[PDB]
Amino acid sequence: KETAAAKFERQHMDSSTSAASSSNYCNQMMKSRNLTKDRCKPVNTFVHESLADVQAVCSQKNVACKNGQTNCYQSYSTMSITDCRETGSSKYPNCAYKTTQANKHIIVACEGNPYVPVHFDASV
Repeated sequence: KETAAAKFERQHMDSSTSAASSSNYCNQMMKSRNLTKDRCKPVNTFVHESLADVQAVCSQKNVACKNGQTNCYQSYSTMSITDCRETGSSKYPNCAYKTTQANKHIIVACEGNPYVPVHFDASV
């Protein structure tokens, strides 16, 4: 089993690039981060900022999560992100994704000591 913090890093962190490198970025990343193993994860966002900057969001703007939880936080600044979503021709195990680059605020749920992100809620 993964820790919640480690699962967040695997699913959502990509500090190795400033932005998605091509239209094939999501197909490659969803596969290599093991999000196409048991099924095609339908939707997933990657954040192209340092781990430190993303972890810092847990000390920023406290807001509600979409489900009503009170431990969500919105980044004060916008961040480079890539949205990955399954597209029409996608059929497990042949997963297919649309890559959309953007620059916006991220909202994450935080837990633990240290208090770190454990869920990606949305971007604004």
